[PDB]
Amino acid sequence: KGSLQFEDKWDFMRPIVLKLLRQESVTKQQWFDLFSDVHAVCLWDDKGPAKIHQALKEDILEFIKQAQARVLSHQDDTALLKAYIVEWRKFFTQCDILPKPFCQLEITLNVEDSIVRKLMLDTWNESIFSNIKNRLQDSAMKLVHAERLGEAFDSQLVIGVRESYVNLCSNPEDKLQIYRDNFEKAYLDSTERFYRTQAPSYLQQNGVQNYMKYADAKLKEEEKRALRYLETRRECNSVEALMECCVNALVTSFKETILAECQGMIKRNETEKLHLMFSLMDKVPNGIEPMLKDLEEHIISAGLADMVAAAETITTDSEKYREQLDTLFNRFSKLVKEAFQDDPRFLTARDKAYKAVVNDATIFKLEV
Amino acid sequence: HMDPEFQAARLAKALRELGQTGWYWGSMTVNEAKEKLKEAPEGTFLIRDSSHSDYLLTISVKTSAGPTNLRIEYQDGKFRLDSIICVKSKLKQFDSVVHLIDYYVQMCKDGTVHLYLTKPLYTSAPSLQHLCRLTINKCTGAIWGLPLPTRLKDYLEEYKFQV
Amino acid sequence: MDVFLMIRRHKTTIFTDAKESSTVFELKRIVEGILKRPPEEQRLYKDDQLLDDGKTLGECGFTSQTARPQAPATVGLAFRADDTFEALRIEPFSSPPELPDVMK
Amino acid sequence: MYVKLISSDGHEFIVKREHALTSGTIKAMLSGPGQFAENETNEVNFREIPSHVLSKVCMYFTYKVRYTNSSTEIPEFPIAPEIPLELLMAANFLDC
Repeated sequence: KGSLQFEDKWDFMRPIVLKLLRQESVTKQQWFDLFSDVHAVCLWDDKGPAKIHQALKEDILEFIKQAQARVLSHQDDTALLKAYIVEWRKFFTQCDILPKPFCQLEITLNVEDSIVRKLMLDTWNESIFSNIKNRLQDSAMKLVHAERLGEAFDSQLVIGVRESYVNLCSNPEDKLQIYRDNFEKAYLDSTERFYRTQAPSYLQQNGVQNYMKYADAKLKEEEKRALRYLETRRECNSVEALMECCVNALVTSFKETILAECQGMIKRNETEKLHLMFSLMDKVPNGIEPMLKDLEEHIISAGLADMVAAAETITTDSEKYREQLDTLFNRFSKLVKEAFQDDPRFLTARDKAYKAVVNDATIFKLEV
Repeated sequence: HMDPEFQAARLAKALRELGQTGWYWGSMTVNEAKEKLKEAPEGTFLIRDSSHSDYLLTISVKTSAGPTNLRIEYQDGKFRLDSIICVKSKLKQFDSVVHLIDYYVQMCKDGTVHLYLTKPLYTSAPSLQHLCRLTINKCTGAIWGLPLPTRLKDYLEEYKFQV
Repeated sequence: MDVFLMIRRHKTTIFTDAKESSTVFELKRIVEGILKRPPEEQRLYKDDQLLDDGKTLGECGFTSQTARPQAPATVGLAFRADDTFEALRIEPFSSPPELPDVMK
Repeated sequence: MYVKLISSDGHEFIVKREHALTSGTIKAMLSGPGQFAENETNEVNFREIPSHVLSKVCMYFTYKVRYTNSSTEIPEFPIAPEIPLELLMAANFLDC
């Protein structure tokens, strides 16, 4: 068979490699024909695989420096990002494509653990990211802080930055290292910071009952966006870390000022509002321990207040006595269901408080 | 060669490449071995775990009297067929359990009941590449003299048996 | 119970399967869904003999042990013009190269 | 659903898509610029695989997917010694 080596094929192959890198339309016949050429070169050429690795290393560098120029050609920070995200979208997409035809190169030296895919991302880190990363981050946080103040932007801008920190980490035994120490931490801080001043202001301007309405709609949107911006495809539970943050900022540091309205709302049977309070204080550790008291303490209190106040009739009949306790139990279990959604912990609360009223309303008593 | 630690190595190894053939059927019960071979042709066998402590592998094969089970003993660093079986061959001791099965399959395939080792039951469809290999190893033993890529010659070197 | 076929025409080969008991007509319906052509525009041959629409693939010679996956049974397919069928013409695969002396 | 696999000498082979996909290489070729419409017929073109080899490859796909030892027929995939090296190359390439 007539031997076909690297130098024989690479000239027909290369042109396609360039198109793939630059995301320029390649025909199916070329796509296929490439797989065939790569394979042939590898098995037939003695030094075939080794060279293709070199050739790729080079052609990948060229394109990158072409993009490097296109990106770094901007002084203005807002355009440096906008320009990066665009060149990134493309390159990052082609990272899942260019490696395909060279899987036979791997076995001679999976598309994710790809040597080529690795060489692609790495070369891009050294030339574009590793340097302007910090500028991109702080530029991205700004966009987020903006969205919180009602300014909507191309969400794909902060995402492109996340994808960058997540996918471009050269750490052998930890891939989210620069994601946590940098992007995540940045997001957490700009968040906590934002509220450290944003929250208290709304509390003093509106009612503590209006604030709970706020600290709730907040925890909702902060968790909805934190899902599109932070890493979720991978397993890191970053979204959780952000919430613990929002909760320790929007609730944990305002619990005492929140639970202070507990005994008052529980008296006017404001199930609507108590439902809200339960929803939040349930997120904070030891958050509802005090509500379970403010309840079983209201029962005991209000319960013996219903008996003594109606004793005028209750004492004459043993059945007008039971009816009163029944009217109450039905009244409190009413609250518990409506407000505290029958949480097993709040039922235990009632069952212990009520069971207490029963032994304190005792009117009659005889003995030997 | 006979050594406590050397025999444990030779075994652990020969038992390693055994699971690289496809005839190892793990902890297949005896009834199940009977089901698989019950209707098979004389010589159809397979290897599986022995519910015994002195030996590790059992050979389930189809014979004149139907499916049978018999040991694959290991002593003095060599693998031999069961003692019970009256064997008449130039070679009775091998290093690899796979080397054993091959030798006999070549002889047998090419005192009451007769015992043959011809067609092993594969646990799952072998790779096309391997079937080609098996096919080539049946044709010749002189790999390198072939018109193949220097690497595929290496693939044909990682397994020299005809089954 | 399963017969593994290999339907062929002008450089076209279809690897498929059916029941030894399914009929020749049903096989044409399979060809219909693959080559978008009605059964009445089809002609199925076997060893150069037109197959009857009512016979089962088994009644035609296809059996569970002669039509195996490793080597399918050949079925000739000839289509129809506007009026008369084309002649059953099947293209031969490329020939296998000489066997290296080493492997003889 | 099927796919069309064309050989170097113009021979088209139609096989079940799920069968053809026991090959990683083929899956890869049908992705990216090799991606196909949603209802368009998938078709791959091998430039270095002859018909007497590619047809045998297709046979392998069926042989594999329907492999069963609990049948009244014991599996087997005999290969002609005159088309093995050419088939070994084809299998190393298709990866299977």
